[PDB]
Amino acid sequence: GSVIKKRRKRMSKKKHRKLLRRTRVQRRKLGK
Amino acid sequence: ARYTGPATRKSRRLGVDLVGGDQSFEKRPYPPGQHGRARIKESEYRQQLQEKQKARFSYGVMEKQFRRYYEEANRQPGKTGDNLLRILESRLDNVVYRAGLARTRRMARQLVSHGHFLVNGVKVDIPSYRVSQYDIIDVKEKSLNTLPFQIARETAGERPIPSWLQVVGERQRILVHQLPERAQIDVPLTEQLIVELYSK
Amino acid sequence: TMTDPIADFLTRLRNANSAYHDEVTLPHSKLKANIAEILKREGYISDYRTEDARVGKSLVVQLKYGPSRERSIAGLRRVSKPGLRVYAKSTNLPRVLGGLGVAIISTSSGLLTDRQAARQGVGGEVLAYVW
Amino acid sequence: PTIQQLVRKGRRDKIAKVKTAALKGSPQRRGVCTRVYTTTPKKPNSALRKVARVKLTSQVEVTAYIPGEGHNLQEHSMVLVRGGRVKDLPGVRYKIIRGSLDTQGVKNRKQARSRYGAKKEK
Amino acid sequence: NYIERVVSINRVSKVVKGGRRFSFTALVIVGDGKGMVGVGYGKAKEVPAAIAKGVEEARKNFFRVPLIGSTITHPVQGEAAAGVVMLRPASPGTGVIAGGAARAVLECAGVHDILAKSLGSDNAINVVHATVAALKLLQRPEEVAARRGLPIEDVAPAGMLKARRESEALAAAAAREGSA
RNA sequence: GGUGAUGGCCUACCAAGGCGACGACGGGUAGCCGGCCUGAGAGGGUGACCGGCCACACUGGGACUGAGAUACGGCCCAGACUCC
RNA sequence: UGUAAACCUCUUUCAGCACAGACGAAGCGCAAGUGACGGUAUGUGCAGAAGAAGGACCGGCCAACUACGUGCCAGCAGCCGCGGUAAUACGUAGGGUCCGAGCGUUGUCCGGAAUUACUGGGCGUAAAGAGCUCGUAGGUGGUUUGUCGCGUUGUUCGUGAAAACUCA
RNA sequence: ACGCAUUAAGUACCCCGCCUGGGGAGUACGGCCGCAAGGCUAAAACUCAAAGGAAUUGACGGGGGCCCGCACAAGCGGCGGAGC
Repeated sequence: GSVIKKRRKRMSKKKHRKLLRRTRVQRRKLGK
Repeated sequence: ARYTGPATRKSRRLGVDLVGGDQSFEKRPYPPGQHGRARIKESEYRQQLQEKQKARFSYGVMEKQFRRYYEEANRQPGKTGDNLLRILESRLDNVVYRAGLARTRRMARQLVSHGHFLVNGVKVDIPSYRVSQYDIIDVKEKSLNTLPFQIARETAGERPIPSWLQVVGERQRILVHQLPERAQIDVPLTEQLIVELYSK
Repeated sequence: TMTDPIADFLTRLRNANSAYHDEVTLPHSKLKANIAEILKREGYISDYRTEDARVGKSLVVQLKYGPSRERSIAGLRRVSKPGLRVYAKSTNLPRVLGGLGVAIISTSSGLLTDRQAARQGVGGEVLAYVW
Repeated sequence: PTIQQLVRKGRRDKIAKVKTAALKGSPQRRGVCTRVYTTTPKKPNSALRKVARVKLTSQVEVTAYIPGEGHNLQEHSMVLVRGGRVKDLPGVRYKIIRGSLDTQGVKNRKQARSRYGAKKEK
Repeated sequence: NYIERVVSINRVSKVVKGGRRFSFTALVIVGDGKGMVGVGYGKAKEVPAAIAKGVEEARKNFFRVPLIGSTITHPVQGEAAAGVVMLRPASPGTGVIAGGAARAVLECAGVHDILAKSLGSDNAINVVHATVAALKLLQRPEEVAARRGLPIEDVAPAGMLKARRESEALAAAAAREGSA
C-alpha cells in the first residue's frame, strides 16, 4: 500500500535505535 | 394521568379529525402552531408516531399504558395490530362511547371514573377496565335519571352501534357478544405502523 | 488430502451445475450413491449410474436442466463436516429454504430427508442442504 | 478460523476501557475544587471555558467543566461532579452539577432549569 | 398508482479547473405495491430531474417478487458489492421491519410482513442491490416443483400451502367487491 | 490408631512414586445457584428483593457440652479496641 | 396561542366533612371472650370544578420553528459540529413536540456491534500468512465386510424444589 | 475495486499461523536468547475521530509527447541613471 505507513514505523524505529545508541553504556551499567 | 388539554389540536397535528366542529383547520388545513402549513420532510418515524398518537388521543391512554397494550398484543397470538385495537376498544370508556351514552371518549372516561356505571353488579371507577365476553354493563340508579344519561337515551340515534355490542334497555344496559375484530373496530387508522414503531 | 468425499461430491455437483455440464463422473462410495438416490427422488438430478473404473467403481450423475438451461439445483452445502459434526434431533431438524429445500439426514432408518425423518420421528447426522 | 483453533484458543472480546474511573463506579462524587480556572479549547473553537481541578472523595484529582453562564466557585468549595464529555476541551471527561451545596443554580435560566440547578420562580 | 420511494439524495462533486461542479444522485425505488418492483439511480444536475431519471430507470428494470400472501416464500441472504441483506419471512401483523432502504424496496414491492437486516455495507445503494439480489434469489414453490420434476405438495410444506390457499381465497373471493 | 463413617485423617515402617501445556504450582478477582437484565436467538452481563446451599459472627486458634455446633445474643486462650 | 379561554350546562371520581364498618378467625379458648393492622380499607350520604401539572426537547440521528438579544465573546454539544451582527444549534420569549407525577442528566450492563462472527467475520493491496522446512503432542481421515452400540438418534422411567418465565 | 482466474484471490474439505480502529509501541517492565549489536515474547496510562485500501475527477510535476503565442532566439527602439 502506501509508504506513509512504512515511514511512521521508520521514524519510530530510527529514533528508538538512536536512543539505544545514546544510552548504550547507561543501559549496560544498569542492566549488567 | 390523562391529557386534559385541548382536543382539536391533536387531531390537527395528526390530520384526522377525531371529533370535529372547528373552522380554523377546516378552512385552512394545517397542524397547530404558528408554523402550520410548513414544509415537511416525510419521515416514516413521523408517520408511525402519528398513528400511535392518533390512537393515544382518540382514546384516553398514555404511552406507558399503550406500551403495555402493545406488548400484550405482541405476546398473545394473531395479528398484533388488531389485537391492540381489540384491547383499546374493549375498555369501558370506549364501549360506552361506542354505545353512544357520551358521544366523546373524554365524557365516557369522566362517567366511568365518577362511577356512573358498573359491571356485573360491582361498581367500576376504572376506564381502563378491560371488559370481556358476556359482560353486562349496568348504570346505577342515580345515574339513569341524571341528565347525561337522559341525554344519552334521548340522542341514542346519532352514531351507530358496533356489532359486538348492543344496548338492550331503555335504562341503557349494555351487552357484549364478543370482542371486536378489525372489521368491528371501525376506527380511522391502520395498525401496522404502530407495531413497526414499537419494533424499532 | 481428501477428508470428506461427501463435500467432494457436492462440489463436483455444484461446479458442474455452474458450468452447465450434463454429466458428473466421480469415485464411488455407497454413501454417495445413496445421496445421489435421494437427489434423484427429490428431483435435483436426472439419474445416476454406478459403473466400473480401472481400479474400483465410479458414479456418473446425469444432471438435469430445464429447456432454457435452468439449473435444477441452486445450492449445495455440507453441514456435518469433519472437524464439526452436526447432529439433529427429530424436533429441531432444519428446514432448508423455508421447506422448499431438502436436508440429507443419516439415520439408523437409513439415509432420508428431513421430511422423512420428521415423519419417522428420528434424527441424526445432517450431511447436506441441497436446495 | 478453524473449530479446533477456537476450542484451543477461543474468542476474547476486546477489553472495554473503564471510563470515568475517578468516580469508581459511582454516578457522582463529592470533591473540593483545588483550583478553579479557565482553559482554552481546541483549534476550531475559541472561548474561555470554565473548569475546576477537583480532588474527589475517590482520592483522584480531575478536571471538571462548569456548565452554565455564571459560577460562584472558588477554591475549597464542596462540589458535586458527574460525568460528561466536553469535546473541545481535550483532557476532561467530568462535569460539575449545580445543587452541590456550593454551586447554586444559574441565574435567569428559564428553559432547561433542571440541568442548571434553577428553581421555578412563581 | 405506482408507489415511489426515494431512499437517498446525495450531492456528488466533480472537480474541474474552476472548482467543484456539483450534481445530485437519487436512489428511487418504485413498485406496484403487489409484487413488482424496480430500482433506479438517477444522476442529474438538479434533484427533481435526478428523481425523474431514477423513476424511469426503475420502471424500466422492474422485476416480480415471489410472495405467499403479504410476505415472501423463504428466507434468503442476498449479497451485492458489499451489501448483505438477509430476508426472513414472517407471520402477518409483525410488519415490515427493516432499514429505510430494504424497507423502501419491500414496501414498494408490497411486502408488508417480513424480517430484514443489513449485515454489511450500510451504504443504501449497495444495500438496495443486495436486497434486490435476495428477491431475485427467491424461488416460488410452483417453479421449484417444476425445477424438481415433482408435485408442489412433496417439495413445499403444508404451512406454506395453507397460507397460499388462504391468501388465494382472500384474493379471489374477496375481489368480488372490486369486480362487482 | 482414630472416626459416626471410608480414607495420610493420624502414626511407625516399607516402596518411590503422584500432579503438570488437556495449564500443575502460583498471582488476581469473586460467595454459588434458581433466577434477573438485555438480546431474534445463540450469547453477553449480573447474583439486589424473594427462595435454596455454603461461609462467617471483633481478629486468630481451640475444643467442651450435646442427637446435632462456623456454637451471633455460649466457654477457654492470645491479640486489638472500649469501659469499671 | 386557540374550543383554547370567558360564559351556559353537567359531573363528582380522587382529596375533604358525617354515619356505619369489615374479610382476614370452621381459627384460639372451653372460656365467655379473642384482630396489631384499624374506626383503617370499603360503603352510604354532603358541597362545589370545587384542593390537585410539571419536566425535557425543537440543525441531523430525533417530529417539533420563528422572533428578539449576543456574534470566535457569553455559551451549547452525545457525534457531526453551532457561535467570527442578518445564530431555526448559544440565552430569552412565544409556539410546538415528547412524556406526564413524573421528566431529564449521570453512572452500570446488554443491544445496536456480523465490532472476537458457534449461529455469524476475515488475512494479495484495507489490521491480518510465521522467512522456509522437519517433526512431537493434538486435530483430521480413501474404498470395503462384519461386529460393539461409545458418540449419535428414538422411546420410556426418575430427577430437573418452590418461586420465576410462558400458556390458560 | 485494482485485479485473481486450472500455478485462483473461484467452488469446497482438513490442519496450522495471524487480525480485531490509528498513535503510543513491536516501545517500557519482566523474562529468554545473544560476546555484543540487538532479537523474541509483549503491555498499560494517555491520545485522535480518525487511521486506512482501491478507484474517479481535476490541479500539479525541476514526467513524457504534440502544438501555439514578441514567449525565447534574430533585430530595432527604449526603461532603469539626469531634469521635469
